[PDB]
Amino acid sequence: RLQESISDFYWYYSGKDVIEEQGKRNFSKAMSVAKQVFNSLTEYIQGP
Amino acid sequence: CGGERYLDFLRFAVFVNGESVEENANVVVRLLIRKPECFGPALRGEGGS
Amino acid sequence: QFLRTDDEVVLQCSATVLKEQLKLCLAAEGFGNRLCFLEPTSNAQNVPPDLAICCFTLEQSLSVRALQEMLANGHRTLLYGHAILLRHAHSRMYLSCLTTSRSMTDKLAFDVGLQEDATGEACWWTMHPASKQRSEGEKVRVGDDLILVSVSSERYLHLSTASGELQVDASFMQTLWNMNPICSCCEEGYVTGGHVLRLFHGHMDECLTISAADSDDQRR
Amino acid sequence: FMQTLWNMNPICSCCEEGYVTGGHVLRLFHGHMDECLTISAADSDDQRR
Amino acid sequence: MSFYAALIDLLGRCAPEMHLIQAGKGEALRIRAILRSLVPLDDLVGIIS
Repeated sequence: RLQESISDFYWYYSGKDVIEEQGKRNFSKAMSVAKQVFNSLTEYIQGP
Repeated sequence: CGGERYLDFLRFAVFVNGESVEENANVVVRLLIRKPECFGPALRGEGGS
Repeated sequence: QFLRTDDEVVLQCSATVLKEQLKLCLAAEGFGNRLCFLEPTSNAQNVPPDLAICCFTLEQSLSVRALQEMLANGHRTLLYGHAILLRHAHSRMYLSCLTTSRSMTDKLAFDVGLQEDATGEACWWTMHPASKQRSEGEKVRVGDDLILVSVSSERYLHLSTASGELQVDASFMQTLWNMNPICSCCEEGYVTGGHVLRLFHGHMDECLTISAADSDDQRR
Repeated sequence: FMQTLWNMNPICSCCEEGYVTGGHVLRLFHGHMDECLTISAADSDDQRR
Repeated sequence: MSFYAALIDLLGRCAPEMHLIQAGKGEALRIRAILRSLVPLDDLVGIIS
């Protein structure tokens, strides 16, 4: 669901040319969360 | 009698000062249409209008 | 297994009339009648249903956003909540919703019709799951039950029955539509059903045929 | 007073975990999350039919 | 009389927007088509009498 949200957010900015300051402050918030989720998924598999 | 009271509230959430704020207004019409029974059965129905 | 893009399919609805279930599909002829009607397919053992015009095909599938950003300017799998672009196979015209008046229901009927509408304003539908078992962002099981909503007008495609025969429009309530995988990406150089083709006989130049035109033999 | 010939009978033994066996008391969900089979409620003349 | 008069009052100010948006965009025109299709003008003009 989070992945469907970012891809969504991309279309809203597909037609623009520069991302305004408040278009990045929220954007970096979401991507930081996605990184933390990915870290967990590895630690259910590491140590086969 | 009951219907005239609920709707009076919605009038104050579509505009605030001289015909503005449409984001909540946009979702009102798209949500109100979903339930056709919201319209009085005298019109917007199957029998007659 | 699951629906994919570039697949040919047919719609299907089931509404009993004589206290027995009658299967009804959606089809239109194309050139000369922009409207659409229903074709009963309940007596296949005696009445041969016309499936030459019932075939549809799926060409595009996008999220609502993606659609709205495209409006200003491979092979995917369908998920509930996405949009869709139907396409009639034979006449090569896009299914849409018109702005005419008709049908007993009338009111907000807005009877269905297909003209050319490649331009994306009223030629798109979003599909939602029917019961609480399913949810958004889920893969579409073959043979599920769908509810279709117009992107532009925001009305369910309603099987509106009235005093007359059964008519289709988008006015008042839901209509349970069951999908049907007519076919998929077939293999090259192999005979498949539903093709139109000739029957040679012998070795080089001989073929099946019927009597010529302008005769009283009634082509028998 | 006297003997009585009793024949034994192995109803069951140490079954396997996580598998349905006969003679259990258990519920019947339907659908996906929250739905189950049931009968009519108490204090009614329907005789639970 | 109070009900239906108040309902159309709601769907007169729930209009898409002033012509600031309706003359330079294509999103708001979708809403205008919907609400205009529910109240025919022929009957509406005659009601003021």
